[PDB]
Amino acid sequence: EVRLVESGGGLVKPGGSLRLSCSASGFDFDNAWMTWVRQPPGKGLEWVGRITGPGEGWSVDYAESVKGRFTISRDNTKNTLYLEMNNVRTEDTGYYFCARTGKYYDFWSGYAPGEEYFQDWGQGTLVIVSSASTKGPSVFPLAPLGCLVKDYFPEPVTVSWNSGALTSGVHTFPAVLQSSGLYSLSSVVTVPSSSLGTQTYICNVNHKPSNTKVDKKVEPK
Amino acid sequence: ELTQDPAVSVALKQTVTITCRGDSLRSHYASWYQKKPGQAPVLLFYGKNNRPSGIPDRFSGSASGNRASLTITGAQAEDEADYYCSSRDKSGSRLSVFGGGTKLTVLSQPKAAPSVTLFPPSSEELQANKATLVCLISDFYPGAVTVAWKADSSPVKAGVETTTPSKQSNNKYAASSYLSLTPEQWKSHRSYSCQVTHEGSTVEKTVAP
Repeated sequence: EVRLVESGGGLVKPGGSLRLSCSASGFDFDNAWMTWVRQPPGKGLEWVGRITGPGEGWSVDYAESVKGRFTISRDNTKNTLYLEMNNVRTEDTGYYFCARTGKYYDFWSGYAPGEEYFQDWGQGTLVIVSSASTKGPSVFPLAPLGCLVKDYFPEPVTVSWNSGALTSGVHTFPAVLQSSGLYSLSSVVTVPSSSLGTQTYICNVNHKPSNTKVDKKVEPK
Repeated sequence: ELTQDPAVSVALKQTVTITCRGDSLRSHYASWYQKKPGQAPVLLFYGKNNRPSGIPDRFSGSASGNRASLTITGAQAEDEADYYCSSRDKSGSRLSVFGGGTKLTVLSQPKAAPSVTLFPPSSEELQANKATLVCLISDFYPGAVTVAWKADSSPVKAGVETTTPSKQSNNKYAASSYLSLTPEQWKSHRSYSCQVTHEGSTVEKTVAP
């Protein structure tokens, strides 16, 4: 019944600007504390910032890594929370989550410092800060067998063998993201050793973002 | 500021404790979150003995000194995930921080050694003044491998890109490692080898011009 939905993510070049939004329903959003959290792919969660409610004057706190570049604001009339990202860097890449933030404190006893906990989350929106340009793969045969799909941006590519006839023993490995910012992947099929001469094995590579379609025949050296 | 062990493994239905340590924990409570790929984090526990409704009873937390601990009593396969502690970054501060995170592996399959296939540079690639060796690793469990590249039994410390393991359909894991080389280096050495170490056992494949 509590719903949070982030949007606005996408591809942005370093130094660009971006506005994320998080819409909310099912709870008293107007008075709720709201927190932004991000996660770089493969890395840990990082607290971005939080906007308070009326009791704290709608004040905002930021992580030092984003202070002076990010601004968090809210539009209570629209039940929408915003994260404005300016002068973004590659380190800002990641999934961005908005979280309804609870407060664990006892006003009347004062026995402990108040704790903020994140009880409801949206599904997240992906932001990629990359200077990489659209790039078609170089397709190289891997002789006895498979295909090497090298140096492409962005994801995805599609690989099929013998125009979809060969689906048995085909293992298309997940792509690797290199330090260059470009992807590479390999697709390999296990075939009978005797059938090498009899059957011609061709792999079909499609990279729609670059309008690249390559059919590479794989055969022994 | 908040430090946890990066990796721990538990057997099915066994007990595992994931611990968070930091100076702030001497005076502040910690909250605990479960994070799986492609899914939002989930609050598991916070404060002094608070578990949100809908969180199974096998999750419980504790705290003493400068540490906070999340205990899973009877881990299930669905409990395999990253777990993060969260607290104030320091006393007198309005900022929160997450711990480094702990990847909990729940051993849900028999141990399986990886199958390794190593491919030499293509003739077409070499004619383009480029050379890459492809080391394909599949059918291993659990999903953690260390890949080492050797140039005639000498370790190569450049031009290596390796994927994190990803689950296959048969619940084993696959990974790949790529070594980038100029054509000169590929012919300057007699052989090149991919060394895959899994659960203390090393699997080596070798190619040559």
